[PDB]
Formats: sequence, structure tokens, C-alpha cells
Amino acid sequence: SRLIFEHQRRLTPPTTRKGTITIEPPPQLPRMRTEEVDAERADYLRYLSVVRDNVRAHAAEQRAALEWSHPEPEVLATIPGTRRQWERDPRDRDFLVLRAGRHDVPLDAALKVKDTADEIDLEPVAHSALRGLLDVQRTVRDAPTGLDVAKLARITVIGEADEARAAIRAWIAQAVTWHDPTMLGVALAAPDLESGDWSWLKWLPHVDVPNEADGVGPARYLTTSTAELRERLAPALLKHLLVVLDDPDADPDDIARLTGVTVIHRTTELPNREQYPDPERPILRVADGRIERWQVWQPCVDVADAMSAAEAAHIARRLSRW
Amino acid sequence: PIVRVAVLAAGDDGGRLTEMALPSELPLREILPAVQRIVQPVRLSLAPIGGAPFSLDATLDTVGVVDGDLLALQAVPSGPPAPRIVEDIADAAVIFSEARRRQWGPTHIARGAALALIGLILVGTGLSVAHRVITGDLLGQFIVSGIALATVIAALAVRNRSAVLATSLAVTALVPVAAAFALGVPGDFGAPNVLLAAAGVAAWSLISMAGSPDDRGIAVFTATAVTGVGVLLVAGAASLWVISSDVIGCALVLLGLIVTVQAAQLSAMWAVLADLPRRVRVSQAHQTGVIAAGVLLGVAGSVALVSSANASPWAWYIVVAAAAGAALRARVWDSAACKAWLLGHSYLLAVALLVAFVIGDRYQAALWALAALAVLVLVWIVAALNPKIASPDTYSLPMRRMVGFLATGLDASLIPVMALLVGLFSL
Amino acid sequence: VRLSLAPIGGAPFSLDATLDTVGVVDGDLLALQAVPSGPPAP
Repeated sequence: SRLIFEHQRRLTPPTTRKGTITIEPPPQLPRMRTEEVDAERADYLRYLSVVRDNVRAHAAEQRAALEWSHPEPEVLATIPGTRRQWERDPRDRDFLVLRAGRHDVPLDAALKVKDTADEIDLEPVAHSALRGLLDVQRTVRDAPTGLDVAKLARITVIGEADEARAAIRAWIAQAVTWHDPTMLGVALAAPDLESGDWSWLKWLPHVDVPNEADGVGPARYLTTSTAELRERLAPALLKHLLVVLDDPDADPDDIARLTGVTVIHRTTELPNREQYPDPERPILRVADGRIERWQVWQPCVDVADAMSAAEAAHIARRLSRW
Repeated sequence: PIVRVAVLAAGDDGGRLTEMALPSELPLREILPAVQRIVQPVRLSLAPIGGAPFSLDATLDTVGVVDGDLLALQAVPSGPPAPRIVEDIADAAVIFSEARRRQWGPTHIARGAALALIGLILVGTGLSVAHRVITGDLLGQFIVSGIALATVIAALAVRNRSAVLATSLAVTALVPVAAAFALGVPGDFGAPNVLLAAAGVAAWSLISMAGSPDDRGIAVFTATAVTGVGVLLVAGAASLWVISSDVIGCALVLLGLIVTVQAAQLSAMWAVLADLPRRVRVSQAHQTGVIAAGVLLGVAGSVALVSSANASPWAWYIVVAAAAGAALRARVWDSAACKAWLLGHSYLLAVALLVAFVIGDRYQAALWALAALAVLVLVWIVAALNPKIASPDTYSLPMRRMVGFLATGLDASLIPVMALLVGLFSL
Repeated sequence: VRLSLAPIGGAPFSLDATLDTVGVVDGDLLALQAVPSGPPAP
């Protein structure tokens, strides 16, 4: 059946010099010929212009890196066949991170203004230009980012039919392709599984347990009943696990409260005054194209992604050769 | 339900062209992996040559593949272009303006000098002739010949150094040259002078058409050459034998339609297959010019028959008939410029009559002449809105046929009329 | 008629050889179209 795969060396992704650039403070308005300060304003701005084109270069690095390891949910079709498929190992700075969308990232470079703000009276034009630099530029524009599932331990979903699912169908694919399936194992339990819904998530040698037959598929965890999927992983309770559900009702969070199973379910109601959304156990309403985290409304993704079953199934089959 | 198509993959080196036959009624996302292995971090897809990539969900039936078309292997369209963002309005002027090709450079000066020169020659000539036609003094003919000779040399002097200025400098050399010979034994702007000039440009042209190392300046030479030769004979025979009260044009419009109707053969008359592309265009350039010789001739006398007052009711139909004949003789010509040339014959002739009456102080047919242009303009528009009356496909076959006997039934049916105006058989 | 299996974009299978000799891996696309009474179209 399945051909074999080897463990190469992962191609070195483009670097990211995480420097901490230090800007020098402006002048202090002596209060002296006009042509004197006019000679210094033209001497500061001419300095910020060489630093504005220097701190704008750093950004194009992160956006080169972050995009190098989370391409749009169509490039990941050509990932499995080629020699860089399961490149990620458990020590990369991008380990167990799931591309959910793209929005404004905070530009990990420091941008320190090492100075002494005492008796403020700074030259006006030479001061306003500094702040303008520090706000617009300390954030990368639209950049592929997403969930750090390694320490999240709970997912909740709120939305309509063909959209609350497509988001899981969207990033659970990017979840597994970027690992050797020996390292992560998903768990699916859905009443409407085999109608163009989760059914296609069968073919995969990620959808395999150790040493099971089930007739046709390796594990075929794809079922309808929740207690059905769940106890078929009673031994599995360090490989990581994603128990998921498509049931609006029927009791999520019945297993935990672990060290590697992040649970998921879909609902239809939102809480009213939910107490302090943790850095864990988030709530993520899914609007037309947004993934709004429940907070107090914190968009947290400015344009989401959706993995249609047609380009979805085609992901499984190609990964079923190896 | 298989269909036979041929894909084209050229990204690596040159290109690889194979064909195949493929199972229709499927999302193309299923068959893409197969072709990727035959011919060969981005995604790919299929597209007809000349169109946009096809969706990965449609089928080769609903996206309209005919069994045997040539598809290409292009990429999924794009993503966002990732707009830059700069806050200091100062540098917002230097950054977003580079994308212009603005640099002064020592090539905006090359085009600079030559363009200045061609102006100097032209007004240098026209001054002297204006010093020669409205008043009279031959010092111009000194200066005419002076500049006329000079440009003659310069084109022959950079034939192998610029390869574009040369052919440009030749075409402008014939304006003063035609001016020079036209000044021997003046007359009243003279009877036989127009004989001397038609020799000059027909001389100067023929020397340079063969002198062109490439295309880009061939058609203008060819057309004016035949135009010079053409006017020479009907001017020469007009210089001694015939007095020809009005029948100069009767020779012209005859000679005109003759050149237009006999056009394909004349082009051939100027005639490893590696240098096929160079030979095919020159052939086309030859045809597109030769036809202009026809139209410009076709009006050349036609502007003189109905020119003055007291003309013939047979003279009025002697020009109109020609126009339609040439206008309906276009549907046989393939290229674009070939079509336009003969198509606008009536247009060019229309304005000729207008100025004629305004310069002839008529203020009667002038207005009509302006009303004879709109009718021609109006039909142009309705030809443009709906590609229906312009497209002969939504017609009838005998209509396509009737226009044939309509065509050859009139473009030649004026030589009997021709015998009337001159009264060639009234003798 | 004679219908048989075929990888997409290739000539159909040979009827008396197992798929494991032609090299069918678990997860291919095979088509039930007719059999060539002639050449395998290289």
C-alpha cells in the first residue's frame, strides 16, 4: 500500500535577525538664526529617512519568514509530494502553530528610543516625525499568522453550518501536513460525517492509530457518535491529539478539566458576560469572513480562510501514497 | 467521455509541448496532478492561450473546451500586491514617483537633436520657396538646392551608424528635393515643371527603398514612388501631345482604379527559409503602400473633374461610381491599414470639394459637401456600435453573391461613361 | 465492448497483469474506459 518516507534535513528557512534597533533622540529647541535650526531639521529628518528605510527592511524579513512556513490554503497541496513535506521538528521557533488567517503582527524587533525625556520642549517638526515613525511602522501589515495550539488545550466555535466547520476543515489540514504523521493524531466524531462533510478526512496516514485494521481504513476514527470516537482513543490517553466534534449540542469539555489533546466543538449560542477569556480556552465567533475572539470585539483575524471539501479531499489522497 | 487536448509547459528551459486526451466531467483539481508529472512554492492550473486561468472546480466541459484546443499551464492568478505604506509625506513624493522612466539620460538628447533638425530643414525650405512663389527672386533656389543637397548626403552618411535616424532622414529629404527641380524654368508655377519633379522624387525614392537595411520606413517610400511615376507619364503626355481641357483626370481615375484593382500582382513584382519573417512583412508593407497610391491617384484627378463649376452630369457620376467601387473592393483585403486606406477614399475626396468651393468662393456646394461628410460619418458609427452590419456573417449567401456582381458591375462600367465625358467616340 | 481500468491521461491497464506490477499505489485515480485495439499512445 503506502510507500515509505525518509527524514531529511529541513531546508533552512530564511533567517530573522531579531535585532533591537536604537533610535537617537531629537534636539531641544534652544530659543539663534533661523537658518541655524533649518540646518538641523534638515539634518534630523534626513537621519530618520535612512532609519525609516532600515526598519522597513526588517519587516520584509519576518513577512518573508512567516510566509515561508504558512502558505495560503492552496499551496499546501504541493507540499506533501515534495521533499519538504514533514520538515517541522519539535524545536523550531514555529512549532505547533496553525495558520488561521492574516492580519497585523507586532514586529518583534524592539525599536528602542534610548533617551532622557526631561523638561520636554523638543523641536516640533523634528519631534512629530518621530512618533509618526513609531506607530505606523511598529506593526507589519497583513501577515499570515495563527493559533499556537501547543499550549491552548481548548477550542470553541460559534457560527452557521457551512462556515463553522470549514474553519476547522481549514486549519487542521495545515495542522498535520507540517509534521510527520508519527507526531500528531486527530480524533473526529460527527453525525453528518459522510455527506461531503468530514468524511474526506479518512484517507490519511495521519488518520491512523498503531496496529488497527477496521477492514478498509487504517483507523477510520470518522464516526457519528461522540462516545464512539472518544473511547477508540482510550489507550492514547509525546504525540499530540485533536479531538473534534460537529455537534452543536451534546457536551463538549467532558474529557478534560492534559498534555496534548486540544478539544474542539461547534455551538450556536454565544455567552453574555463570559468571565475573562483566558489566554487558553478561547471563544471564536465566525462572522462572514472574520474570526472574532470573544473579548468583552477583538477581530483577531482580519480575513479568515476556508477549506472547501473539494480542494480538501484532494489533500488526503495525495498524502495516502507515503 | 474523454477529450483530446494539448498542454504547453514552458517555465524551465525553452518549453515542452506534448498532447493528450483527458477525462471530462470532473473538477480540474483531480487531473492537474497527472499532467504535472508528464511535462515537468506555487500552485498551477490550466488556461487557454490568450485567456485567464481556469477555476479548479469547473469541468473541461462547463468551462468550454473543444476537442483539440491548445491549453497552457499557467499559475493560479495572484494574491494581494501587498501595498507599501510610508507616513512622511516628504518621502511620499520621491518613493512613489520612480515608476516613470524619468531619467534625463543621454538618449532623450539623441531624439532631441534629430527632431530639432527635421524642423530646421522643413522651414528652411519653405521660407525660400515662399521667398520664391509669392514674390520672385532666385536666391531661394540657391538655398533650396543648398539644403536639398545637404540632407541628400546625410542620409547616405549614417546608413550604417543609426539604422533608424537614417531612414527617417531619407523620407524628409524629398520635400526640398521635390521643391528644387520644381524651380527650373518657372512659368506660372509652370506646365512642364511638374514633369521635372515627378522625375526627382521617383528618382530619390527608388534609390532609398533598396537602401533600407530593414523595415520601418518602406511603405512610405513605395507609395510615393509609384505616385511619382504615375503622375509623370500623365503629366508628360500632357506636356506636348494633348491639350486636355479636362481629361488629365480621366487618365488619372482610369490609372487610379487600374492600380487598385491590379494590386496583388504589383506587390509581387518587387520580389534556408530562416529569413521568412523579414520577407513576409516587407511584402505586406509593399501592398499597403501600393494601395495608397491607388486612392491618392483615384482622387488626384477626381478632385479636378468636379472641381470647377459648369461640370458634367456625367462627370458627377464619373467620380461617385469610382468611390463606391473602391469602397466595396475592400472586403477582399485582409490587413487593417489596407482596409482603412481605400475605405476612407470618399472621406478624403469629400473635404477636397469643400476647400475647392471655399477657395473658389462658391458658398453653395460647400455646405452640401459638409452634409456629404456626416452621412459618411454617421454610417461609420453604426458600423461600430453593433458588430452586425460590419460582420458579413449575419447575411445571406446570394446577398454575399449579389454584392459581387454589384462590385464588378460598376467599378469597370465607367469606361463607357469615360468615352462620354471626353467624348472619345464623338469624333 | 471492453472496459478496463486506467490511470488518468494514460493508456488503459493490461488485463492479465496485476495492478501491483504496473505500480498502483493506494490512492490513485483509475478510469473505466475502453481498451485500445492498437497502440498505447506514447
